[PDB]
Amino acid sequence: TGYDLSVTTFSPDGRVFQIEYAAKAVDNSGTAVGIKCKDGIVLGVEKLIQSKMMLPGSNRRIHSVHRHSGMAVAGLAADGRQIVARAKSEATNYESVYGEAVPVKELADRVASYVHLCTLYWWLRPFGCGVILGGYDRDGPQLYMVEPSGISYRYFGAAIGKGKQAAKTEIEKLKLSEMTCREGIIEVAKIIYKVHDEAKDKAFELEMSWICDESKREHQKVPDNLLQEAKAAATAALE
Amino acid sequence: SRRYDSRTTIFSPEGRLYQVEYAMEAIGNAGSAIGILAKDGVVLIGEKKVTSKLLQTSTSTEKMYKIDDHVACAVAGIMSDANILINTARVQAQRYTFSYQEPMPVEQLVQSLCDTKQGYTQFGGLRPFGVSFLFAGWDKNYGFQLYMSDPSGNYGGWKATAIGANNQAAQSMLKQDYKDDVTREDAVKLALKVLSKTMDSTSLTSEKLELAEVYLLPSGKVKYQVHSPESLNRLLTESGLTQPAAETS
Amino acid sequence: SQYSFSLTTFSPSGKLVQIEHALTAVGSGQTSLGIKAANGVVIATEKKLPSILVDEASVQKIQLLTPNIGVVYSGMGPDSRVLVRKSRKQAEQYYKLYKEPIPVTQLVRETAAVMQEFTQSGGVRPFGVSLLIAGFDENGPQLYQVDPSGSYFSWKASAMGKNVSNAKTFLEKRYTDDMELDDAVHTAILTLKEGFEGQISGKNIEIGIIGTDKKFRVLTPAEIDDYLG
Amino acid sequence: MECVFGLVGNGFAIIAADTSAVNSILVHKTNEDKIMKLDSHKLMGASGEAGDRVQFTEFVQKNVSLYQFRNGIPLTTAAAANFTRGELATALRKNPYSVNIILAGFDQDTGPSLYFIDYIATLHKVDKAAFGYGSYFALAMMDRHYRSDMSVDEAIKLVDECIAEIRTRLVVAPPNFVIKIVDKDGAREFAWRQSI
Amino acid sequence: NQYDTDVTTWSPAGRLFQVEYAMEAVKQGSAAIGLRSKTHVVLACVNKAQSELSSHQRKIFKVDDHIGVAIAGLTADGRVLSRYMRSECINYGFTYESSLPVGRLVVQLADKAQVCTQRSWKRPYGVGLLVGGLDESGAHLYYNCPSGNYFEYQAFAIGSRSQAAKTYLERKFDTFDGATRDELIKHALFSIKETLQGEKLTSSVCTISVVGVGEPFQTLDQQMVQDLINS
Amino acid sequence: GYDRHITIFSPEGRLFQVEYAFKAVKSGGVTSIAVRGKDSVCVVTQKKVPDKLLDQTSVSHLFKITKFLGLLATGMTADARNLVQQARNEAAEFRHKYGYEMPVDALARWIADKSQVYTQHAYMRPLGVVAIVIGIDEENGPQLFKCDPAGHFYGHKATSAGSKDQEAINFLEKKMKNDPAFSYEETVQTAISALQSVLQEDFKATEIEVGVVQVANPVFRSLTTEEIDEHLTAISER
Amino acid sequence: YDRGVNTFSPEGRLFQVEYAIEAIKLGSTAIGIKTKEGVVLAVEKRITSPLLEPSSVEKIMEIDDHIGCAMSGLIADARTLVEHARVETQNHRFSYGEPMTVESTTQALCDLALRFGEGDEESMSRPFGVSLLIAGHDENGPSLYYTDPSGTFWQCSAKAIGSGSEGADSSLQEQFRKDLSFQEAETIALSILKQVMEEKLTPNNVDIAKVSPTYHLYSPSEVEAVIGRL
Amino acid sequence: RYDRAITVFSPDGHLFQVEYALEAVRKGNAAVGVRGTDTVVLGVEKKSAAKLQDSRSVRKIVNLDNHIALACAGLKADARVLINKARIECQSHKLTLEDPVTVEYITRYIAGLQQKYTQSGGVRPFGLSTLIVGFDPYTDVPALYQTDPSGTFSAWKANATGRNSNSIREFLEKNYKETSGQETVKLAIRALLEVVESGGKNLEVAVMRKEGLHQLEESEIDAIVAEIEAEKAAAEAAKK
Repeated sequence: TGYDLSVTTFSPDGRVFQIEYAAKAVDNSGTAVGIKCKDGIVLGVEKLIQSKMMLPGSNRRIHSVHRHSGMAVAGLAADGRQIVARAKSEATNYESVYGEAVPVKELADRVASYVHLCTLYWWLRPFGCGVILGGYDRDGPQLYMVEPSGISYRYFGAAIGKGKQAAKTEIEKLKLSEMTCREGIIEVAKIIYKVHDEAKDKAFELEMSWICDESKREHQKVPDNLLQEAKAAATAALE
Repeated sequence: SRRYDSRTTIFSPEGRLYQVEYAMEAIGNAGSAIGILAKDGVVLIGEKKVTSKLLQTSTSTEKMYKIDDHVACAVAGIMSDANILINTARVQAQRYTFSYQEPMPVEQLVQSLCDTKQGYTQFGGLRPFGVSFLFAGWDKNYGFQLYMSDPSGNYGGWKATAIGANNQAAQSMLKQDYKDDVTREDAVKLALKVLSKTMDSTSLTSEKLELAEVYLLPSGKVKYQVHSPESLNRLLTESGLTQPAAETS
Repeated sequence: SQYSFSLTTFSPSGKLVQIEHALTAVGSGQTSLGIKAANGVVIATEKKLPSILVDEASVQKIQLLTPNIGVVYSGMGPDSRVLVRKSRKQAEQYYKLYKEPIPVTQLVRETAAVMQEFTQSGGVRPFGVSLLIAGFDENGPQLYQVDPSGSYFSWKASAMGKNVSNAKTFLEKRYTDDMELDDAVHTAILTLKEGFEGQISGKNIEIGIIGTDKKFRVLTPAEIDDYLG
Repeated sequence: MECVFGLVGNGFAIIAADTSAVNSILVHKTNEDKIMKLDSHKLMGASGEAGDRVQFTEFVQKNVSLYQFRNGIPLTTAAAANFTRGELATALRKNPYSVNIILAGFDQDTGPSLYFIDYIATLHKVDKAAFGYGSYFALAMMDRHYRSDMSVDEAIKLVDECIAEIRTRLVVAPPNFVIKIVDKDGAREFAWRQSI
Repeated sequence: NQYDTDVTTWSPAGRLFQVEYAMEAVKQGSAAIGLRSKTHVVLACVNKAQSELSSHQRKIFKVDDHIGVAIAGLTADGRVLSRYMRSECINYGFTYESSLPVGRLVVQLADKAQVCTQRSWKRPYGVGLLVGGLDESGAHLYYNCPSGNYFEYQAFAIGSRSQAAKTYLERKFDTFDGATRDELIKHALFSIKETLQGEKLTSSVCTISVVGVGEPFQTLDQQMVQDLINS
Repeated sequence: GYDRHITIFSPEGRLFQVEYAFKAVKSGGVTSIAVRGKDSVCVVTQKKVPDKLLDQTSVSHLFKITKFLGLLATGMTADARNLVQQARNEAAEFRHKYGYEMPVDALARWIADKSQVYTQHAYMRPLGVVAIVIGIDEENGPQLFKCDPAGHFYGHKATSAGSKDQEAINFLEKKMKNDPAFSYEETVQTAISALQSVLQEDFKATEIEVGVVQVANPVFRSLTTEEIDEHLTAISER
Repeated sequence: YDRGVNTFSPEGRLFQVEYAIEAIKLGSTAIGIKTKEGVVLAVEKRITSPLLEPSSVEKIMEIDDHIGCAMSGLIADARTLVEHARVETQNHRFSYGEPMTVESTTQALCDLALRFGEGDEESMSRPFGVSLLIAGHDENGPSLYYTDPSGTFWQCSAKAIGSGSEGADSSLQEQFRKDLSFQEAETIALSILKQVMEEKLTPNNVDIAKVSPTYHLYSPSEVEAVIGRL
Repeated sequence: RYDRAITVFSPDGHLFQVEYALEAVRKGNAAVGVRGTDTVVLGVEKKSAAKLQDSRSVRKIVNLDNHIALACAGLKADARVLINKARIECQSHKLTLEDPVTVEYITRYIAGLQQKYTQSGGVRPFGLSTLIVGFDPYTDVPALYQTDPSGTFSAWKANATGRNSNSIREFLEKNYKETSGQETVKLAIRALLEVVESGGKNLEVAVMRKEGLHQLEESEIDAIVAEIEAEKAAAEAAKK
């Protein structure tokens, strides 16, 4: 009724509607899952093929941020790239000034502060993307998730996009303390395949990146062989 | 953010700027003041708008200000902005006397102030100064001068003019009664007469008035001076006696 | 960052509406008043707090800007702090340049210009406050008032905030020249008592006074109670 | 290097100056007129680096003309001198001009005047002035024969004598001098002193 | 609908309408095609003059020896983006004395485009670039919508009446990956023919530019494409 | 007009956006309270995780602005973190520029002055967070302060924030009418009890967080869950 | 409404650009025809009153020794574009000592067209309500281009802008023969400009210019000769 | 800085703010200029003589240079800024080039300045329409120009601006002839009289000779007004 038109305007209910519209943009995007296994972190993203001519590997959605951490973005991908670039900038700047690799916790805090700042200005559009960090610090694996409003918390499992609720419910049914990242691959592949609904959307390509001990704590894509076998297992798990 | 912009500097379909016209209205709601360009001097008289009895009145002036040794002004409109404008005007006069080492001729001071006002009138999107000035001073160029400034940033020289509340009645009586060769005393008397006849209340009170005159001392020194309350009382009594001294027939 | 569009334009009637809203906003603030005795000045205000749990001693409404000068505000509290800080800064600039205390009138004029700035500059609202600046200096006692429009006046006595009219009439009828400083203090306390719902106590109101040639001091509750007793 | 000097008679202020423009050893020109007219009633002899002399003199003339048309009343001589001094003093610490200026003028209500303005921007209303190596001879001879009421004949005789001495005793003696006079009628050229 | 006048105003449905208007700007362009094999990229564009006497508007362009661009949308913005891409390729060559990979240029271009969709005083670009060049991996084809997003396809088409070419490619894109230069050229020609509304294809309507792992960028001449069409 | 949308005076002199910020604070369900004692200052709030997934150690509203200063932020979490970063930058800058620890009242005044800025500059929404500052002034003894989105910092002997302002205040001033001098244990247990009497439910010492200062130990500290549990038992048995 | 200067319309077209394109419809008709010999330009002066000095109303301005320019729409906004083109062509001469090609000047003028906006990123706040013909000769031979406020241009064999656009273009397509000798080319442009013009074609009412090797604005006596030939 | 597109295109291609500037011009004092063979007269409607104005220190027809003069119509407040910049340019041209500005040059400079304002962001167009006059140096051939709020300019044999500009323009269109000496002043006075029938006490007239500008005296304007007022009645009686 005139109040839902700016980011510097509280609606009489004491809430900012522009932030909620941004968050809705994420809700419309596509699932992004992160899991904190015993020996690392596994990120997985349901990536939707818009047209069959796309090249398998197009518009990758799981990005590195620095040597020991990486992101998965859901929501408006163009904003996800801006946030990933900022996370890279923060990582390298801290590395430079203090001569130490950024504690993933500090990296997430800086990223979240940036996302929040991008709302305080009347002349900026708030980011319409939510991200998941999974760095493997000297304090161990630790998974964060930053919301388009600027809030962030450390999770043991996470999810965003269309598949929020199914993904969360399925994660809770898993004993994260007991599964190695190799088991996390299978679990996340199975979850992503369950949460997808071919009856509604077109096909999709699972894109998963492990920040584990095999990956030498360095964020990397899941090896092709393990990924394909996990895809086959996840498909078999639907019956 | 665009929707919150009033666009102060913009032409209306009539070809006239609204905010400046509203500024002239604001002047119209302010206390009255008039100027008389006499042969031997220039006289400014003003009406103190706020006249609560608890006001101190010990402060020398509320509407007339000295801008330099040779120029003074009487303010109408928003005195808050008038303070800034007089501060600027004094600064401009001193800037001329520094660069050239001599008094800044009145017309130039008026024009510089008006160029300050026109800036707000034309660009930047800020509200114009809602003020209007009467300037009294003396030059080697032209001797005694009286000028009037609109908040439009426009000005003109006047043998006798008025600003503020009830402007036009005083203007008309000045048209009817002002004459060349009006001397010091005659100018003072005429100003008092026209004002009181323009006032809602006769037998005015010195506490509700201000009279200043920029004349020339015998030794060629422009002497500005604002009358003390007792001098106002003397003039008020003399005028309230001389008005019936003419109206008797 | 354009933010260069006066949000306080001229209404078709010539009135500056937003300044009028600011004047109302002070009109709904707690009352304050000031009187100038023939040999000193006095300012006081009501300091009634929403709860007992609020430590009344942790904040003062009467604040002195220079040892000669003190101010009282009515309307929004946060704005008065801005204005006090800026006025202190200007007083210290004056003292740096000339090694003398700033005259009351000059401090008032500079604070008034600060007030005015926000009524023309874009992207900001005028201060929801009016100030009573009490000072005593080389040319006698002085009490000045400043309002969100940036205009200032010299009063013999004045008030503002909640209950303006009753306090104003009370002062007008009860004020007189040659009033001593103590008479002025009693008169101010009585004026506060007039409209002060509840009962006055040293922990409910705040008083500041400047003696002859001396420093502006804010009365402590231990002695205001002696005055009102 | 330039020589310039002035002289205030009863109703006139003469200014003379050498008219030789040089580079190092070559008199590229001997007709270089250096005494400017600021107004119908002003002269401004200048001495200093030729580029700075010309640029500063033109700048000051621009400002004088701007004042004239905008107000309708021309700058009085004293105000023109003070404005020159102000501009020169402000440039002094930022991008100094190396020009020495002698300003003469006539104003109906004040009479002839002659101002001394140094490249350091020191201004003084002098009775007689001179700049450059010819300054010594010019000043001594003027002092010897100067009076406060000289007829233009006497003033021009004095300037001729000063020119002859400056030629005779300087090593950089320039051969050609120009003489310009300001009176009630206005700034003007009096005579050209061809030597060659 | 009031969530529509400024870029920085999200719509309550999670949509950004000014950006969608920009993305619609592309649809008024002419059919810009592009189809990729593992070694080659072929950008073909349909040329529509604004009159019998007046000539058409150029739409294919060279960015450096190994990158080309086919723009759709308003040309005033295609020119600025092409100049920017050329400048970046030149700067990278200057610093590292090597060719800038396609992917990184494309991502910088998408960042440049997105930056405009986030600030109040700026507007989206309204030109959809279909970048095709070379990397160490071989050939690559991208598409940059004014929204700031970018995609990678074995083949694609944009612009008015680009659905017919898109629908031909979707039949034949399975073959491009292993296709030779000539077969890609043939597929580009046919995919254009599918765009022409019953007109016999001729060299005078479309220009074909090809880049290859061994060939620099080049726009095929008017006569050779005509001769090829005569088959 | 626009005055409902931006911080300019309403026709009756109210700034509606600031009020809406206050409503935002009272939103979010959380409520918190602080009790200043003779020897300590205790500040307590409730935190609740809805998921097994969310790590409980990553969610908290107690912030160590300085080893000797704390701050309990009530309101929107992102704004609470922004204000917290700003205050941490100020505390370090004050200690650097002036050579001694920043006093509690100075922190409260600075936060309030910063908040006032949003309330005057039209295009800056006031932070939706009420921040309670606790610390033991080196000379004034224990301190407690409360800054609001408007900018009215005032010092409170005891105070509440969040959805249950009034209930907490009423209970606290009922229990404090006598102007008591609370011991440490008594202070912290009064705070916990006033929270109980507002929630109308018990709590397992896990959905609650407490932060305390002591003259014998000025460091702003967060109580162990076992200490919270011992305080709960002590409340139970009297 | 307070739509921004840079606001896209729902069909993808900038509003202000469309409103500017409308502004050329009100401008004087200006017509040019390319040929092997050179290029010809013409434009109705629109001399409102006899007092106005005809010669002082210039609508064909030289950009450089080989690049004419016919202006239509807001002739105030056209001056600026031609001054920019003049400085650009001279810079190119300075920086290479050779004439700037015509297509590059056109592209130089057009690259200025869309710079408008708000926010201190560009001083211009509004599009140029001017569409130009650029008639030049360079290494490619005679060439004729034209532009519009959409910051776009394209080479053409004959074009007519301003109010008469549609009629002049129809008559041009019906008659532009591609064998035209310069003599025929200029009579065709003048005959078209005659019918479009409400006032009778007089030496003073029209402005003709031949690019050929070097730009030449026809003097009134020269115009009378071709009006007679017509 | 404040950037806002005050001047913008209306859905039918018009610049509304420029046209409103033109209307602001319509409301200004009438002005007339009549280029003759040897002189260029200017005139304006009001000489500031409403029985109390002290008009000693300001003339409406203003010198930009001893070479050049200017008459302005429309807002008086903007005229001062435009005239100051024109004077500054007249001097800066002499500095940059020894030659004084030719009339067309300064006219073009003013025109471009006005256009810049109609297109620069965050600034109001000048509401002016100037008449400019002068003798191009070394030519002794008079020159008459005008600019209009749009920023477009052109020369004229004669012209008028301000209120009733049209009526004066028709008078000139029917009554103009190649005048000289006093005849040019006669035509200018008649042209102004068409609209300001209260002749004499209202007109302010100046004439440009090759040697500069000089403004007629009250007695002189009155003499011309009386001459026309007698000869027109005589001609009307003779014809009728």
